[PDB]
Amino acid sequence: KIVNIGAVLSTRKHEQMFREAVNQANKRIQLQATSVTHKPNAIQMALSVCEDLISSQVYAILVSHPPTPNDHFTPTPVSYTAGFYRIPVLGLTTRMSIYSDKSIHLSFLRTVPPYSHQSSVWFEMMRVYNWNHIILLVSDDHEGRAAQKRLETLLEERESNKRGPKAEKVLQFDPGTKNVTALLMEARELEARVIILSASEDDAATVYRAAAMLDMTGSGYVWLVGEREISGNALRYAPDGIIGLQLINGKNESAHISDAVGVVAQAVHELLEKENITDPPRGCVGNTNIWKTGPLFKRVLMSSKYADGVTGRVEFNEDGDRKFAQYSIMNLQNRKLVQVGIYNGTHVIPNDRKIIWPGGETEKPRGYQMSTRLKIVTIHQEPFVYVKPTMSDGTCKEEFTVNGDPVKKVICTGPNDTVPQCCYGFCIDLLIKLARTMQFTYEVHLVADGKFGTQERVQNSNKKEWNGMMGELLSGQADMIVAPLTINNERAQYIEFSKPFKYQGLTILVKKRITGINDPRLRNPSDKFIYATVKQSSVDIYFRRQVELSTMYRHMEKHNYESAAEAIQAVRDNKLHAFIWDSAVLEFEASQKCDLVTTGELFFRSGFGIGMRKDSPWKQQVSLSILKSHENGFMEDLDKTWVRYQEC
Amino acid sequence: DALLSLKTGKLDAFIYDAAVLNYMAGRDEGCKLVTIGSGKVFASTGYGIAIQKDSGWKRQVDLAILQLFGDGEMEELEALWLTGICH
Amino acid sequence: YDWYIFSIVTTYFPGYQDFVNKIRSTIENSFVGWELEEVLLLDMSLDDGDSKIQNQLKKLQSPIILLYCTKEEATYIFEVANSVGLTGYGYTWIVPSLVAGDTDTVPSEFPTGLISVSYDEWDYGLPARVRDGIAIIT
Amino acid sequence: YDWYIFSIVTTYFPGYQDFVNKIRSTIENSFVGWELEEVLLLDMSLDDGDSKIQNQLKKLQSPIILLYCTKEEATYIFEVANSVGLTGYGYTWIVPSLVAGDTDTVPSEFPTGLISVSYDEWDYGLPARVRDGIAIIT
Repeated sequence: KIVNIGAVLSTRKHEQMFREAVNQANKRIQLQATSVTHKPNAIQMALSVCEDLISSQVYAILVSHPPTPNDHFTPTPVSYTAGFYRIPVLGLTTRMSIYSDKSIHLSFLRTVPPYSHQSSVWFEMMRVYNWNHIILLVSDDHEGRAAQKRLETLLEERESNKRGPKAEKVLQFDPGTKNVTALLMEARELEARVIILSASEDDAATVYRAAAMLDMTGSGYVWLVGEREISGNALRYAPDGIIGLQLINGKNESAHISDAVGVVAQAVHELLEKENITDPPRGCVGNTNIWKTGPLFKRVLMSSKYADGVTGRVEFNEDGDRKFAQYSIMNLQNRKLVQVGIYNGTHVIPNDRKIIWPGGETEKPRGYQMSTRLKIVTIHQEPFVYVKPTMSDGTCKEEFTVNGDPVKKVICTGPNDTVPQCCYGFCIDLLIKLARTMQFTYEVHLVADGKFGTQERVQNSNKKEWNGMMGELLSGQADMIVAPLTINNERAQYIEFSKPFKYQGLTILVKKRITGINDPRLRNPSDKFIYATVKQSSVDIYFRRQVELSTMYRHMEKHNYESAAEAIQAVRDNKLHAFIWDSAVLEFEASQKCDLVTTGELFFRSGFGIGMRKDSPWKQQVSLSILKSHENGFMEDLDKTWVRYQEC
Repeated sequence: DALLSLKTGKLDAFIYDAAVLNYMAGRDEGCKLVTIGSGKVFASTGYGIAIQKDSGWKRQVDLAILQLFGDGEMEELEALWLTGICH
Repeated sequence: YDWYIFSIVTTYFPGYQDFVNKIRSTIENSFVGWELEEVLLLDMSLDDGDSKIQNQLKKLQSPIILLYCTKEEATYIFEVANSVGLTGYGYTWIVPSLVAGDTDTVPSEFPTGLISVSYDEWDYGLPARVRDGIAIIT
Repeated sequence: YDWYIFSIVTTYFPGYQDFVNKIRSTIENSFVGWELEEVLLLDMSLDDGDSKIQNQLKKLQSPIILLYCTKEEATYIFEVANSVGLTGYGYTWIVPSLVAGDTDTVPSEFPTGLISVSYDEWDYGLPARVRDGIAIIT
């Protein structure tokens, strides 16, 4: 009818006052406490648990008895043994979720809640900051990686108005490295100033050090770091205007361990408040199995809550680790902490004085900033872009129009089979309409693939994804590129593309029957009838979705030409019946050279395109921009500029 | 009204949507009315049935378009409703 | 099983984000005709606010039932599913060996005719493959 | 309701062969686009050997639910159906005024938002239409 609990404390006062409050709340059907020290050897704490707790039939122990040299205090295998009896255990020794995970440690709690909600409190706290674009990286590790995971769960929480919990970029680092200078270059590649990371204080010293070297730690980058990164020796390397945080009243075993006594009492009377309330067997040796009621007692721990404790009102968590904590924010004042205050679940405490941003920034700056030059890549589209070899100095030959206007070819760089060049085409003219709307420069590259990209499963990994520069747009390699291509569900599957005002067409061109594809002459092409399209083309997907594609796609896969330019070759060569290509582009080619007679059929008529990946100002800018494009004569211009360029 | 007008020619010509000129194009009693030109593109654009502003169906309905082009029954009804009498 | 479309299930218990993770992962980049409806993850600790057993139950058109949970909880929602009866003949049951636990254990609350895989109790002997394992240590 | 396909329900209680009789009858010779899945008639006196609540429950793809039974038994299998949850939003509930009984009576075990028809409690007054009825006797 009395509680018997062995334990292991950090200091004598921990054990004595432990038994003291144990008496006090034991009155608040009686209970007492017994504790040990932190046993130096691993086996010392081990058999120590096998006796002082076990032989005591120990109720529970809230255990932090570190040197406070971090270390994620060893007694994980201890609470394990508590599982060997299914006896209760609650971690006092860690602010990491390492002490959380049940598959590792089932019975456990946190007087220092897992750092998960911490940076999440920095997430909703960024909603307070009202920041949007935010990028993140950290060193390779389970707690770190999965920490970023849970952060994404916070981001994933917003899944179900204007903008939102914008995730800028997710990077990662390895554990224990010196130079992030590559990832620093990624931060350069990061437009957003929001810097989300977590580490220890010394790796954080690498962060502010090499970051300042990259001028990342320089003013103009909003650094949200981890407490372990923030607190500690990093104070020497502390970034200017940076802030750091920790939960309210966490590090003091006085109020925190006192709270362990109080909630321990809520679970004592509560421990006496359930059916078949008792204590587990004592002897470790002599216990070969887990206590069934001891496990049921842990269910009571899942049922364990407290009205108000020594730290005040606190409940359990999903992990049962504390609850409703408050992380005290401290702004920098002359490289010294000026406390903003504690952000509870609902509550958040700003400072009295204005907090210091990393620089002299009064408010959170605007992170996302697009580049003036937006790199582009494509293959010459005879419909618009004709890329000629430039001058010996790379200059382009000044070329008047039929009207006489000295049209401007599009300077470019392209591969060896690397070389710069220029391109005469109406596409870059539409680009001049683009920068003409909102100024955007660009860097032109080439595209050697079978399309923009072709969703494709490679010879390895069987990974089906766009094969071509389209992945590089998914990769954003070229910042903003374009191709006069029709969109596909694959693009839909890939990313939102633009809507070109151009109206394209898709059919096969023949040299100059010849009915539609379904026509038996075409549907059953004879030996004399050979036809194909470019390998890995978009039409390759088109026919690649069809009932009869066996003959067409399959049988033509033999006849399939890799290069569409090569299809023009064998086409004018008339080495085959007809050539499947873009019927629009066919009209462009039939325009310049009528030696091929294109069909008159109508299939897959969409239009041109430009590089569009997820959120871009080109969303509405480019959308309504096109609305003007067709809405203005620039459309009719291209007609004149291109369609009217057809003599025959 | 303007259609039978132009049929008689009550005005020099009848302006209308190239779509109006499409359904109007194929179906005709006799052969008189013709497109502006052969029907060359005048204000190239396209139509669809939208929804509430920033509706959640946005990406979804987008996929519905991916089924439209990814259908080819567009060609079917493109006969069924949209086959013209002129041809 | 040659089921192109599919669906799965899980609890909030561990491996949850893992099983879904590598699950959708395997279901992601492949050129296979793999397809799946969805998977309902939840926690049966408290009651079910929606009695979502029925809610996700009707949501399952795939015969294959693949869930991730503890054998006991597996009996909780599995028997709860017998109450739903959504296991009705024509479905299919994929079970984790862990969720399965002991081969000798055969809780009737779980779905009859369930399927799984693990290290061989029959084919793989402990002393034999263990001895070969010591040889591997060598 | 403009539901071309449909389905119904009944107990072994009276009107059973009648409601199905004139039911399939109206569903029979007409040129209307009327269509229906089926109707499960049974007796809830003893237990349900198959717990057929689920069995016929999944068998119902039509939103409209039309059953014939006593209001109390209607609560037995209606609440049993809440347990099945097959009433889940998107269905439809057609109820007999007799199965409905008292307008003032509103058993929650029955399906919410159920529909029916009868002689008018609001529009048709007993003394008025009754007086006119005496005039008809005249």
